[PDB]
Order: sequence, then structure tokens, then C-alpha cells
Amino acid sequence: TPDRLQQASLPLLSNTNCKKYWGTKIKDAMICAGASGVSSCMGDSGGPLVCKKNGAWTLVGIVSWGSSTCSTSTPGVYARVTALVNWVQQTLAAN
Amino acid sequence: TPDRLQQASLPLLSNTNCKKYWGTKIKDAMICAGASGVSSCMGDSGGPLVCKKNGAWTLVGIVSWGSSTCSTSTPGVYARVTALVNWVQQTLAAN
Amino acid sequence: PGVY
Amino acid sequence: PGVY
Amino acid sequence: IVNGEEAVPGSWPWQVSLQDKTGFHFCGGSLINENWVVTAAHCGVTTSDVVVAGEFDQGSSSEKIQKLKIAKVFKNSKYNSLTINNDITLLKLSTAASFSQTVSAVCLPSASDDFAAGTTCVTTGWGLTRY
Amino acid sequence: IVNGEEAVPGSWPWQVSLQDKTGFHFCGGSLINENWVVTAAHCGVTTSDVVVAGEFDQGSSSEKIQKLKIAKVFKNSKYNSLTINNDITLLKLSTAASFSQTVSAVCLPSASDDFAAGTTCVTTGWGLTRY
Amino acid sequence: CGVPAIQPVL
Amino acid sequence: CGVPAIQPVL
Repeated sequence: TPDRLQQASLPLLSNTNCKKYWGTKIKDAMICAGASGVSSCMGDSGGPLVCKKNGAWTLVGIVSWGSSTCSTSTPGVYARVTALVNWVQQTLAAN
Repeated sequence: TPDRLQQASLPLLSNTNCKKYWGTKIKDAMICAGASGVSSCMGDSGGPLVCKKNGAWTLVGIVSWGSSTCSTSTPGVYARVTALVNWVQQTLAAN
Repeated sequence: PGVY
Repeated sequence: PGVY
Repeated sequence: IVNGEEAVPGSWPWQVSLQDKTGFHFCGGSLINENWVVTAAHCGVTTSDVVVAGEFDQGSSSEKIQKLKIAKVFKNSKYNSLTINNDITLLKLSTAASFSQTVSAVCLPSASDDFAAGTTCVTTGWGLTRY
Repeated sequence: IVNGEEAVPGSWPWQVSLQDKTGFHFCGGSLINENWVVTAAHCGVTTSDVVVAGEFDQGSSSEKIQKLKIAKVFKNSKYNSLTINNDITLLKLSTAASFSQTVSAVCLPSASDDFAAGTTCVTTGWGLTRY
Repeated sequence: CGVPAIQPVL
Repeated sequence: CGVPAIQPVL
């Protein structure tokens, strides 16, 4: 567990290509990234996966689960914010 | 996911013998059981592992984690209540 | 998962 | 774990 | 529980079912008295959830079950989410359970109790009977 | 993050650290505004925990960090603990963050936004750099 | 505690 | 949102 904040760049994968690694565990509200030489690991959960869209960093994923070893050849699994933002908006609006 | 409550009898293992399956994941506040033809699985967590001591059922473990497939040849891992009861007693006493 |  |  | 059997209805009076406001059973739990429930800290129980007691068949409608509201979640401070060690949380019920022929407490051991390897014990629940 | 690099201090202003009252960092999170935090629902956050903002080095003492108290945990009702699907929870802060050069919000996408495979993105955190 | 009114059968 | 006062370096 590092004292200071780590960062890593990584490619997004398609769910289908991801299913080759994970099978039927990969659900619609999940998005895969990694298998690029880097890997999210224990303690990273709840963390952000961001992409710069039009000059601004936008929350694309939430560090969810993955390889128990944190293998850098295995794609990590993140919560697909795109399919969850409507719930967020609704919840912010009512509280 | 069954509609009605399931039950299963199973042997307790020693941590050391359990470490042969799990290695250094098995900690002191954990107790292993299973690898007997039965297996706890997803949705069982938080559940009880009981032993009858002097005619009364006593909470020995809390369904924690295990094989991702719920393999019946792999021992399930439960929270060792014996090493946690002092925290429980203290918490009940102050709330 | 992996955890129950 | 297995989950992060 | 993969490879288990159906239980005698009401035979495990302390067994509870934690369900979200959607009705989805996500974890199990054990009653230690009318106001306290013990479950796994990793279950991530919130006060928005509900504790179901006296339930046997989650699909039956004629079951006189007890839907109990959670006042406070007490996650054991030793709980290590990265190792899943010390996986225990106490749930303080706002509305105390009503003990009966189908609802009661399980005993807790002495910190010094011994449970030798080889001892056959019993585990219960509504977890997957097949992966 | 296994095989990552150290970040520029303050470069990811929305990144927060969820720590229990023991001081143990167990999960990360993202600020979406001064009163709301987004993290994984499986983190099992309780109101007894704390959100740390403006932190870079968890071991430094001279860091003007913001220890924020959680009013309410909003676990997404679709959240499926058995599948870990819809793994999201909102944390409503009782004490609103103070935005500055090191503390700010990340943008949220349109439900309709597209993020093509091949797009290099960035992930951050204090997770294990080695298993 | 620990002794059910409805006895379990294994 | 999304544009940090301290720019990140990759």
C-alpha cells in the first residue's frame, strides 16, 4: 500500500473482447480496461477511471473488481458510469 | 438462488491444513470449513456456521469468502467468532 | 466475486 | 478478495 | 449452499435474511438477541436495508415473517477490506425482534472456546445452490 | 495500481480516500460536487467512516487535507452483491468539501456518451502497487 | 440461546 | 468540472 497517490494510463476494451477473459461475469453496467501492463488492485476500489472528453476529465468507470493477483495481463473491471449516471442524477435531485 | 433455507453439515479444518489450499490469505481471525462435498456460496455471506457445544448451538463462524466457483473440494472461509466476540461484547455493552 |  |  | 438440503421450517430460528428495499436477498445474518444482528462486514449493509426474521421460503406470501429496520451499522474497526480479515458487523435494530417458536438467539462462544478440526458443524443460508 | 507511477501532487483534485476511524484507507472515491462523493457500493461504507480530500501522501503530516464526515450512504438499489453489478454508491457529506486548487469535481458523462475501445484513459488510487 | 423450539433434522 | 488547477503529467 503506497503512501502517495499512483496513476496509470490504460486502454478501454469492448465488453465482448472482455468476455473472452471473464465469460458471463461481465455485465452491461460493467466496462473493462487494462491488460496493458498495468493493473488496478486491492484498495483502489471506489476509485476513478477517467477519459478526457472535450478537454475535461469525465468519470467513465469506478474501480470495481478483477484478478485476485492483480495480473497486468488480465483486464480490470470497473462500474460503467454511463449506465448508472441516470440513478445518480435522480438521487442528487431528490436529496 | 433457492426460495427456501438450505442447511449443510461440514467439518472444521485447522488453519495450517487450510493454508495448503489458500496460502497466506488465511488470517488468525479466519476459520476454515468444508472441502467435504458441500460448499457455502454467493448470498450465504453473513450467515452462520454453528457447532453444538453442551447441547446448544453456538456461533463459531460467519460465512466470509471462498472459491469463486463454490467448489465443494475447496474449503470455505468464515470469520472466526472466537477472536471477535470480545469486540462484540464491548460493542453491545456500550450501545 | 470470490467473496460470498 | 478478488474484488478490489 | 452448494450440495445442501432443504431445512426443517423454523429449525434455525436465528437465521435472518438481509434484503435491500428492492426485496433482493443479498446476505444472511444471525440474531444474538432481540435488538442485535451479526453478519459479515463485507455485506456492506446500510440503514436503508431490512432484516427479515422468521422466514423460510422467500417466495411464500402466507409467512408471518418480521421485517426489521436497522438503526445502526457497527462495522468492526479491525475490519480489513483488502484482506477480508475480521469480517464482522453488528446491526443495531431500531425495532426489536419478537422472539417466538421461529425467532430466537444463537449462543456466542467464549473468547477461549475451542473448536477442534474434525468437528462437524452446520452452516445455513439462501445462497446459490449451484454456480 | 500495480505498475503505475507517482502522480503530480494535487493533479487529480477529485480523488478522495475513504478511511475508517482507525485511519485505515480501505477504498477510493470521486468528488462530483462539494456535497457528493461517488465510490464503489461494495466498499461497504458506513456513516462511521471518513472521506479524505486534498490528500497526496497518506504518510505526511503537513498536508492541509480535508477530513469529511458522511451524512448518508446511498447504495444504488440495482446493486447486486452476488454479481457485483451496478457497483455504485453515493455518499452524501454532512460537511461540504471546500473546493480549491487541490479539491474539485470530476465531470459525469451523458447516459448517451460513447467511450470506444482503444481509448487510453487514466485510473488513480492508493491501492496495492504489488500483490 | 442456541436451542430451537423446532428441532433441526440433518 | 474535470479541469484541474494543477495539471497532471503522464
